[PDB]
Amino acid sequence: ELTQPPSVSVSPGQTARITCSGAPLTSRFTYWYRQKPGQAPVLIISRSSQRSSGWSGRFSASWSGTTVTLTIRGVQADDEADYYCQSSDTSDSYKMFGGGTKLT
Amino acid sequence: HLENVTEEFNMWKNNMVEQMHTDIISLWDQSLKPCVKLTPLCVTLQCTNVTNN
Ligand SMILES: *[C@@H]1O[C@H](CO)[C@@H](O[C@@H]2O[C@H](CO)[C@@H](O[C@@H]3O[C@H](CO[C@H]4O[C@H](CO)[C@@H](O)[C@H](O[C@H]5O[C@H](CO[C@H]6O[C@H](CO)[C@@H](O)[C@H](O)[C@@H]6O)[C@@H](O)[C@H](O)[C@@H]5O)[C@@H]4O)[C@@H](O)[C@H](O[C@H]4O[C@H](CO)[C@@H](O)[C@H](O)[C@@H]4O)[C@@H]3O)[C@H](O)[C@H]2NC(C)=O)[C@H](O)[C@H]1NC(C)=O
Ligand SMILES: *[C@@H]1O[C@H](CO)[C@@H](O)[C@H](O)[C@H]1NC(C)=O
Repeated sequence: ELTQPPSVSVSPGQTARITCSGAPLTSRFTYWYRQKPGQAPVLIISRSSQRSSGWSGRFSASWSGTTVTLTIRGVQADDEADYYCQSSDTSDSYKMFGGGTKLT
Repeated sequence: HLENVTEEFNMWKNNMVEQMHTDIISLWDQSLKPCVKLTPLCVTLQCTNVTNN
């Protein structure tokens, strides 16, 4: 029963803030992805080591107790679509889905 | 090689393993007595789990 907001907005050329709240946030990590209308989603951020995965300049991520923080680049121009959020249960069985925010 | 002889051995009553057991013990301590003692290592340790993201 994870919780991702579905309606937030921000000005272009400014830092934004994407969250996703859920109790099974330990052995799950975080997905997001941005599906432009009628297209296929791509890697929002990808794990290439067990330590961290915010190496690319465009995006970074932070971790809180339950809510997850998807910080983004300074310029928010040209790239806009709804950002979902996905994770896995503690038994490493199941993948929860719970919406995601469309940003304008 | 001994011929025509049939001496009765014993393994679980053999004393060669007993002197071996006790030799290695006194040898272990003899190689550790002249080394760094770690007595001021018993102090209140404040630890936290390692970085697992
Ligand atoms: C002593 O020996 C006896 C011998 O009979 C043991 O009894 C059986 O022995 C076999 C020997 O291989 C065991 O191994 C295999 O069992 C699987 C089914 O296991 C499934 O359930 C177990 C728990 O019982 C679980 O641990 C397994 O986990 C596997 O799959 C998960 C799935 O994760 C995936 O999805 C999740 C989402 O849900 C994702 O998050 C995740 O990323 C991933 O995508 C993996 O995570 C695990 O890593 C692991 O791979 C399973 O869920 C059978 O399918 C095996 O054999 C069958 O297929 C082979 C291949 O085709 C075929 O050759 C064979 O004939 C079978 O058809 C195999 O049986 C048994 O578990 C074991 N137990 C049973 C049922 O009796 C006994 O356990 C031994 N004792 C000890 C202490 O070791
Ligand atoms: C660290 O590991 C210990 C092992 O018992 C556990 O009790 C404790 O809750 C863990 N702390 C965190 C925050 O991982």
